[PDB]
Amino acid sequence: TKGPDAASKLPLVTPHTQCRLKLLKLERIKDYLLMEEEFIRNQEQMKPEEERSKVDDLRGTPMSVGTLEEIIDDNHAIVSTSVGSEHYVSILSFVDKDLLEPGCSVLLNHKVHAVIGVLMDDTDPLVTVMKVEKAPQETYADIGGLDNQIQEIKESVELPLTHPEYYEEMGIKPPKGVILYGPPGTGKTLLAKAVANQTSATFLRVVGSELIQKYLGDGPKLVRELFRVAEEHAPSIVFIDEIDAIGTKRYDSNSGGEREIQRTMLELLNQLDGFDSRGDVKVIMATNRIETLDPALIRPGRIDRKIEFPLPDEKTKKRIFQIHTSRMTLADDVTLDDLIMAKDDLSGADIKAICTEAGLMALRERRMKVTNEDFKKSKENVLYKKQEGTPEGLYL
Amino acid sequence: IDINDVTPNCRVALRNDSYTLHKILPNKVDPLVSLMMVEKVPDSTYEMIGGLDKQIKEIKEVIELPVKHPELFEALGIAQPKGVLLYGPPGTGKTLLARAVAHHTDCTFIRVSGSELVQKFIGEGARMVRELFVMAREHAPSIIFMDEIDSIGSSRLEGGSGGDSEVQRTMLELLNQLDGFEATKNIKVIMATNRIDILDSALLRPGRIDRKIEFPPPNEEARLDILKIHSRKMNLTRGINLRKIAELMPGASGAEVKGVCTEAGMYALRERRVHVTQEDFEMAVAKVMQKDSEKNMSIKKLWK
Amino acid sequence: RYDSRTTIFSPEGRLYQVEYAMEAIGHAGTCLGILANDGVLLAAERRNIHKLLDEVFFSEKIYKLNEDMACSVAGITSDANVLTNELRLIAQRYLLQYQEPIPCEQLVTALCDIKQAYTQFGGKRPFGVSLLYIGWDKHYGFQLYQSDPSGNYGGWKATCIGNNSAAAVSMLKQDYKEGEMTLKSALALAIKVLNKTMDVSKLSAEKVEIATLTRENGKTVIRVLKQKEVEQLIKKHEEEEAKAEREK
Amino acid sequence: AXXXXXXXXXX
Amino acid sequence: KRFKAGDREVQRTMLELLNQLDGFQPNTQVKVIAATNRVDILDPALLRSGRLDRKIEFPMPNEEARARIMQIHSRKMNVSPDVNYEELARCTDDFNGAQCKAVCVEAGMIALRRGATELTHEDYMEGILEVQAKKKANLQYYA
Amino acid sequence: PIRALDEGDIALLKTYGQSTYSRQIKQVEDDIQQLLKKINELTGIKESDTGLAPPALWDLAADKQTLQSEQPLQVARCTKIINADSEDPKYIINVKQFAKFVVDLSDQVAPTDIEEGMRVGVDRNKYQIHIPLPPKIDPTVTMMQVEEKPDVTYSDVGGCKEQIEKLREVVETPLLHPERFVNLGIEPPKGVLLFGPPGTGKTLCARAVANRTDACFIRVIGSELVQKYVGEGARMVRELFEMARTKKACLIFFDEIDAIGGARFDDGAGGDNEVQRTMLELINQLDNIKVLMATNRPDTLDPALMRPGRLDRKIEFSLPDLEGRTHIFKIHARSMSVERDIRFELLARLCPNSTGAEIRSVCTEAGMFAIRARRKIATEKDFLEAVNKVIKSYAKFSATPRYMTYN
Amino acid sequence: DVLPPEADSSIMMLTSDQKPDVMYADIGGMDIQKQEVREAVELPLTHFELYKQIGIDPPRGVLMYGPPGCGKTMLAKAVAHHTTAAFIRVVGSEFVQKYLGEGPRMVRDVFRLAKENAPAIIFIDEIDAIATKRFDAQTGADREVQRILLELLNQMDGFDQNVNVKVIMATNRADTLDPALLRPGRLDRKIEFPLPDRRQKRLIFSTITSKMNLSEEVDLEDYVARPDKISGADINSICQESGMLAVRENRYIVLAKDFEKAYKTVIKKDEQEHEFYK
Amino acid sequence: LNQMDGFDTLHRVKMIMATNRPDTLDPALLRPGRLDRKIHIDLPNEQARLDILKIHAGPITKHGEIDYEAIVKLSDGFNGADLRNVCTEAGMFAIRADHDFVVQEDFMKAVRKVADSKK
Ligand SMILES: Nc1ncnc2c1ncn2[C@@H]1O[C@H](COP(=O)(O)OP(=O)(O)OP(=O)(O)O)[C@@H](O)[C@H]1O
Ligand SMILES: Nc1ncnc2c1ncn2[C@@H]1O[C@H](COP(=O)(O)OP(=O)(O)OP(=O)(O)O)[C@@H](O)[C@H]1O
Ligand SMILES: Nc1ncnc2c1ncn2[C@@H]1O[C@H](COP(=O)(O)OP(=O)(O)OP(=O)(O)O)[C@@H](O)[C@H]1O
Ligand SMILES: Nc1ncnc2c1ncn2[C@@H]1O[C@H](COP(=O)(O)OP(=O)(O)O)[C@@H](O)[C@H]1O
Ligand SMILES: [Mg+2]
Ligand SMILES: [Mg+2]
Ligand SMILES: [Mg+2]
Repeated sequence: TKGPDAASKLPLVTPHTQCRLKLLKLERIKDYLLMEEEFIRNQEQMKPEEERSKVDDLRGTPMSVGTLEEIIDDNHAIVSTSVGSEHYVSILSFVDKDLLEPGCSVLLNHKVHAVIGVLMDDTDPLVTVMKVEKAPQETYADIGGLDNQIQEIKESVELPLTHPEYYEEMGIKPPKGVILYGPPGTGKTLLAKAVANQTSATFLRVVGSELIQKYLGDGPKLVRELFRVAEEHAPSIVFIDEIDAIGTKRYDSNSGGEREIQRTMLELLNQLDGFDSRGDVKVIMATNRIETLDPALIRPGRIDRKIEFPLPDEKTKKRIFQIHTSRMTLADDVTLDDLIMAKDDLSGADIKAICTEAGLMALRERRMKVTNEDFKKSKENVLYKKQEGTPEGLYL
Repeated sequence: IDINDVTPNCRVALRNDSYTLHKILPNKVDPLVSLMMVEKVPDSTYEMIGGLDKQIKEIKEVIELPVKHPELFEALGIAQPKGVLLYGPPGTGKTLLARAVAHHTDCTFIRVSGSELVQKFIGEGARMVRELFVMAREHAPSIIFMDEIDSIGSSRLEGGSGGDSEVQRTMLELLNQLDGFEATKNIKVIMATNRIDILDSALLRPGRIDRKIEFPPPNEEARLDILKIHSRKMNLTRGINLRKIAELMPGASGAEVKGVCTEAGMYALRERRVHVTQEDFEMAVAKVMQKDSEKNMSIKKLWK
Repeated sequence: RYDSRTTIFSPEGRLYQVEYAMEAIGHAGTCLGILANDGVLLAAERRNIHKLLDEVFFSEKIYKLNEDMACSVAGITSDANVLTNELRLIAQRYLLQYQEPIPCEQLVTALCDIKQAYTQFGGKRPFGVSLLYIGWDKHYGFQLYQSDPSGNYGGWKATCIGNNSAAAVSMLKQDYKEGEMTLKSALALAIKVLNKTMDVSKLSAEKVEIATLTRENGKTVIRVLKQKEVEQLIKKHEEEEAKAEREK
Repeated sequence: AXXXXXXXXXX
Repeated sequence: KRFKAGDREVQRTMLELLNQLDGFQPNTQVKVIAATNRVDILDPALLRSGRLDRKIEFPMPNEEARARIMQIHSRKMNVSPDVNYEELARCTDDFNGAQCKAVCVEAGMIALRRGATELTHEDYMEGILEVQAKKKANLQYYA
Repeated sequence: PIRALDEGDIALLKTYGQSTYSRQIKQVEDDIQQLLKKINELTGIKESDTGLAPPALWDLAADKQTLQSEQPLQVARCTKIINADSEDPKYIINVKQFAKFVVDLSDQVAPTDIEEGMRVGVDRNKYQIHIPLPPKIDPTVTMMQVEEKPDVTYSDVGGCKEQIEKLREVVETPLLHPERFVNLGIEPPKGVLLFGPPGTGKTLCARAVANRTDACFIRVIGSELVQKYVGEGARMVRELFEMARTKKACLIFFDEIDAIGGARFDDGAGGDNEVQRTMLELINQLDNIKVLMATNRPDTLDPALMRPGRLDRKIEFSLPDLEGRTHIFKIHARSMSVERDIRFELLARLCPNSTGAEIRSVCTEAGMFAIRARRKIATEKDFLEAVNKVIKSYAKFSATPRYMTYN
Repeated sequence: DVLPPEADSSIMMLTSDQKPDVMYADIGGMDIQKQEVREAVELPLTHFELYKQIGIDPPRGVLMYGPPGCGKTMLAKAVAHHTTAAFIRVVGSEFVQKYLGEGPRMVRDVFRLAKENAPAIIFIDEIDAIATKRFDAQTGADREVQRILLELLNQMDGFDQNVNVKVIMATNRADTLDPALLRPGRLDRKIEFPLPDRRQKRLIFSTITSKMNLSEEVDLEDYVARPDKISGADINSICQESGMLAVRENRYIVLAKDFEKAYKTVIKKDEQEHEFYK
Repeated sequence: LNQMDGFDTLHRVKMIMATNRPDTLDPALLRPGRLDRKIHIDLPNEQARLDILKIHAGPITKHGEIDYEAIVKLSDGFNGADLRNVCTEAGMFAIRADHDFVVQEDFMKAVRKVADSKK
């Protein structure tokens, strides 16, 4: 357990009004940053052998990496070369006959194959990029409304790590695995990007299409790797966004290609709740269509809390507006209620386009102050792709 | 070599015998996801695009303005519009406004058109789009222009025996790449389609396709302009009223208008001339702008 | 999908077949009736105007139901005949039973129930015919009624159905006239609306069809203006059109 | 009915 | 049937077998017999002239056959002398012979849970419900 | 008339009205970002130690010796013994991927030590059999067997007493008392294929059988049996079953059989048939070794693999009846901090047609309602609020306006 | 060294030994149609100076449509024997390959092959298989037929404009085709091949028979006047089988008797009917 | 249809596409150089039964005389494929009985076996 390799977030500078309080706080972050660079650089310069040097001479360069398969004697193991062959190499003294485990990736001498070192942390480049290093920059205060949905997603991924006493003092096991579903543009991924900017646990991410490799076993083996790293790195959250790509309803497909995707779902379906129960690895799926996921992948036990994200309500839509018109410069005549009240199913991604557009309709008239007409026009210009589709005047 | 330059996923070159690293080498982009990068800018310029003086201006607030001068948006406090969906009846200029934005862009203009991301091997369509938005970031600012988006992004059908499930998994990638967990900086998409109702609602939600620019069939003052941009090189006689030809062509697509110009010129090459008269046109506005009738009174009076 | 029978309710509660039917009216010819005091008019379009077609009725789209009731049609030809047949039979029964003309609205309700009744019992296809009604009564005088395939009706001051209903209905709004709806203004607008609603310009007289209903000495003459007067009508609008170009 | 099919690649 | 994919190894195996089958003529003491449960996927080449051409047809057994089939797999058990195997066949339809054995094996088990030695007729019937996973519940509306 | 922003226009928009700290502040933010980028690179490379042993346990002088005298030996298999004269055997050895060679022993080995078929070590140069090797113990298969007994006991599996009893007569009873299955001569079903709606207790009745095994329980992953290289799927199937016959009282549990048990179909133009030939190497294998299988979707299994010649017994895990749901509840609530009184019988009738797991989330959500509001005792009122969110909230629409028809 | 590329016949680029061998005079009549095709797929390669002198870029596609058996493919078989470009024939069904992403890629390989070996003519015969009006697809099959038409549309007139790659297309329906693939720019000239009138039938008869040995009493004008609406194959038929009747009787000269025996076999096409559809 | 009357190469190969239902076949398929000659092959000719049996019967040793005529009416509407079996199935009857066919009594039952059991 290497511990949570949490993201690296620089502190936050607020005020945002671009006031001197802002400059000073950025300077303070810069000052320590300049200071911190000083120590790193001044540590190599200020900083100005006969035991390891002998070891590196026995190893030589380069050093192959094959898979250990059997420890025949204490000083002999069979190592399979990187091509799938086998070899009855010799186990030298410097290697630790403890870390040497069947399945471990062993460093092999190049000329005379002989175990020389055990290469832990051999996680694929395809799953070591899945780890979020630079934390996203959208804090829970950037998400407006969704207080009922946020709390549901904060009692499975944040609270169970800060106040564990509550849950274990009551007999629950903290809910682990939440399916964020709802219409497109409601905030599913933003709430996810917000748990990464608050959590202190390794936040692996996927896109539900990354874990479908072409090779027959490349697929199910990347998932078995991702949940090996998430478990390895202690507190972790695996965010499989757009889960609909891999986990759709199983069916008797007459196409081998489609029988390998399902052979990857039936791995994510067993790497979550199957024999040999999990450790501490929460999973946050997202999907705009919960009506096509397999009844098993969202069966209570793997996805315990199905957070439903409806289109914004009138009160939320008014809070959504301010979070995106916080940095804008509205004139005194910009009374947002004229646009919010409409019965148009204005999603939360629509609201940020009625903000980008109403700010660009301002440059049209050469104004950095958006008046009230700049929103009326923008609402129409931003509200297509949905036109108007409904019944005729049948119902009274 | 300073080890600080060896980031994961580099393409270092190793010596022939002792396997020592001795160069970082240019980074690897799949052989097929690299032909998609425009190396030869087309030769369609804005002055050849008539009638679309509004759309060309609405499309520069997303392709050009946010890239050239981002400081305007930052101070104004509004995010940068990202994508544009140029829909409209076929033959209006949707792929003409695109070749134009490629002749004046000073921004790597990648071109993924139709079924170029639909690969037989599963999990390869998703890979190409991954490497396409990586070659569009290391070379940013960039403009991905995906023509015929109906091919890869039609509404997501229920997974079953018969249903697009691999062009779907690559749709759910582009869907995530544009507005996903990882924000994208300085990449813009100019999808161009004909049917705008058959795309999935995630691909027409603001945040991925901000402006949805419509390209309607040209009006009379638009057909006239089109008839003048494609007959500029023609040896027009005197008395060749390009407006009367235009007035003879109601709802004429816009690429058909050029068909009158190629056909009006084709009626001359069969006669070995270089000058195209009016009757050479009016006799050609009937050929190119031809129609099919119901050719049945039985069906045609079904509806009173 | 739940569009197999006219009696199946979609999960959202929409009788799809009725949406499919009334939406079907779009393929039909355009009929409009304008606002008018002391009158109201119907203007239809003869969609099929081929040459070899002998004109014998002159009223392919405007029917006279009662001595003081006229209704156009926009929809299926077969269903239009059966509804116009059932309409008249309903109106004349009312005259026989009450020895008093059927007061307009009760004519629409009688037909609307017949049309709606199809939208309830299975095995009968929803009447795909909307039809404008104009007329007069002793109760409210000149009235306009817009029937729908889904049975729902409604009084109207100016409406258009069928092809380009949207364009006609909006413009009838754009220059919508309340109170000041003299017949002459109605005629000018009616041809005026057909000018853009009807794709083919010049509103060639034979390609248009106007029938007006007036209360003359308590006789209620229902008129179907002949080509000659339309020509001058089209000319009357035609002359007015040129004077508008002076702006340039 | 008519079924289009994808495919993997046994290395 | 057939299908550079990685099945160009089994294809060599078939053509090899295809080769030898036609290699030797009849009149020999090398009579061949091959068994398949899905004969709609076999190559037509495998069954043309000098290869397995006289094809043996194995049906899903009939009712009389099922009564017999359920007997052979019951001899080694102490089934009661009053077990109308015929009646069992009537209740046992669309049953492949193997399933016809499953009833026998299940019949013995069902007796076990009940702590009996001889398998009564009822035990056999309970097998005919548990061989197909059905769970017999006394539904009320019958009486 | 969307006038394009003239260069004269741009200059003013960006300077007129600017807050005097704008250029400076935006400078500070830009400085930080580049500064952070440089900061990582100077330290981003973190040493990944390579598993060297403590300095005390080194023999570096002798280590140079092993690398110098001892030589790498390719591991091969003797496929035949020609026994040319019974005095010059001329063994044929398979180098796995390299090739098949007719080799002869180095003098060190004994002619009688290399028996046909046993793994034999060869020399890179001439391929003379230098040393015999122990039979192959698969690195993956060996890890498969559940070395740590799962903690779930049989008292945690509720509402499936007749389904557990049916399993105990195939997986436990014929393995602890092989005398009731002999007296009547009934052949023990040597495999059951647990099927049921997802989340009814298939894998819990699997871990439960593991906690009381007395056998060697092998948990077949499903993923590992589908390998990239052709054939390596079947090679694993054999090396698992082979690892069972060697053990006494071995149980194999193929969880999620759908992975490698799909109905066959000719797709040879692709790697799918690779997986299918791995099942046909499992169908042959199946038909003291008991086999279990779990499949939430049995209909996708090959008819051949569900016949009563391979899977003699098919236990159906149905949705619990009421007398079992009140029992599934008490099993998961025995550790909850509930108020003594809870009418669990009542909570069983509010979860109609609910699986054995959604009963669990009702117990897990019940507390979460007791944690949201700071009550350390999860009272009954919470559960009804729980059954509204876990079961009802996702059951159906069936709402008041459309439910005022039922009274 | 840079070895010469290899794109000789990847998609059946017509080799010097696959010339169809049908001269223009062998095709009969089709005077108007031949010129329209000869004006977009043959002339521009040779006389490109004439096109640029008038300011019109030469038409780039032709879509020969008309009733089946009327000689559409023949004009194409010819243009191949008479072309200095690289004819590349591809039938419509050749794109419908299974393995989604193999069909659409075939289109992207045809226009790549033609682009490299330019100028070239790509003739997609029986285009009605892959270019039927796009009715919204709701299954993974009509979706992959639509991915082919769109990949067809995108290379013909798309962001990557090709130089000197003319496309000849032939279809027997001419209305089922998607409106985007009939828009003046992709398939510019929509030549029609109508059933031979009383005149083209004469020219057709004079070219099929001018090689056959006809006995002097065979007045081909006795059969070219019969009102029946025979098609071009039927005229080739009424002649190819006419001689086969002569060959059976071992006679080395087709006589007038056979043509009438032949003429009643290639035109009684009802036969079956059922008499109740009339 | 294309691969027949098709640009590529006209070729010298021939096709014998045989159907069971000629009304179904599309018109283009029956043309001069695109598949001609609608040769009809009805159930074995009345006299053929003899010839077919003649060509398919003699091989199997059978000294006994043959009343072929009765076998002909004993086998009306016979598919001919059945006739091949008739003699062969008779050989199985002979394979039991003894080793030499010396009786038509064999074909009679053989005719039945290749009728009721061939239904
Ligand atoms: N409730 C909200 N409050 C504030 N911003 C919101 C809200 N909902 C959505 N947004 C805005 O939506 C933008 C993008 O939407 P988001 O990423 O949340 O969608 P999503 O759930 O991932 O959608 P999809 O189904 O397309 O994947 C964010 O930048 C965020 O500002
Ligand atoms: N307004 C216009 N002015 C000049 N040329 C135009 C105009 N509209 C269309 N064209 C011409 O019509 C031809 C048709 O190609 P165009 O770029 O219009 O593609 P499209 O049909 O709009 O879209 P797609 O290629 O995706 O089907 C081009 O040569 C284009 O220049
Ligand atoms: N009937 C039940 N009784 C008790 N606990 C149950 C029951 N059903 C599910 N559970 C709980 O759920 C866990 C796992 O559920 P289960 O074993 O049914 O999964 P599964 O059937 O393998 O699902 P899938 O078939 O989709 O993989 C159990 O360990 C237990 O905690
Ligand atoms: N005008 C003609 N001149 C010569 N042969 C013709 C003519 N019209 C038809 N034919 C005959 O019919 C064929 C025409 O091919 P056709 O059926 O039109 O092809 P497709 O249907 O693929 O376009 C020629 O090969 C020739 O045998
Ligand atoms: Mg998302
Ligand atoms: Mg399980
Ligand atoms: Mg042809």
